[PDB]
Amino acid sequence: ATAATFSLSFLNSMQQNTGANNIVATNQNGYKPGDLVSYQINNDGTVVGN
Amino acid sequence: YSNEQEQVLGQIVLANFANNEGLASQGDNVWAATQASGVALLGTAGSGNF
Amino acid sequence: DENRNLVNMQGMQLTGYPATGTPPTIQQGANPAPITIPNTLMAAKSTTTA
Repeated sequence: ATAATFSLSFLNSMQQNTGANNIVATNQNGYKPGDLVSYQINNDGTVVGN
Repeated sequence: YSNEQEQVLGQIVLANFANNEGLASQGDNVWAATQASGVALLGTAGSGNF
Repeated sequence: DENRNLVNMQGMQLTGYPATGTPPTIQQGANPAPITIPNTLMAAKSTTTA
C-alpha cells in the first residue's frame, strides 16, 4: 500500500511555562474500514449512522 | 518478571466528557458516548482534570 | 480473557495506551489498544549503555 501523504499541522500550539509538555489535542482525518452498527435521528433531524 | 525488573504492559486511559449527563447508557454497566456528550477527551489518571 | 486481554465480566476489553519498544514505555499518544499481559518471557537484550 502506497504511503499516506498528509498535512501534519502544529497550529494553535503554544509555549507554556509550568508543568510538562503535554499533547492537549490531536486530530486525524482518516479512518479504519468499518460498516454499520446503528442509525439514529438526532434532535435537529440529522440521520446519523454510527 | 523473574529477571528483577518490570515492564509496562499498558496504562489505564481515563476519558471524561463535555457533559457527563449526555452519554447513552447501554445494556451492561457500561455507557456509550453520543452527540449529547460529544467525543471523549482521553487522558491519563491523576493528570489534568482526570 | 483466556487470551489474557483485560476485560470486565461482560466480555468488553479494557483499553489503554500501548507500550512499545525494548524497554517498553507508556506511549501517551491517544491511541488506546486492548491491554494484554503476555505469557511469554522477557527476552534478554544486550547492554546498550552502562
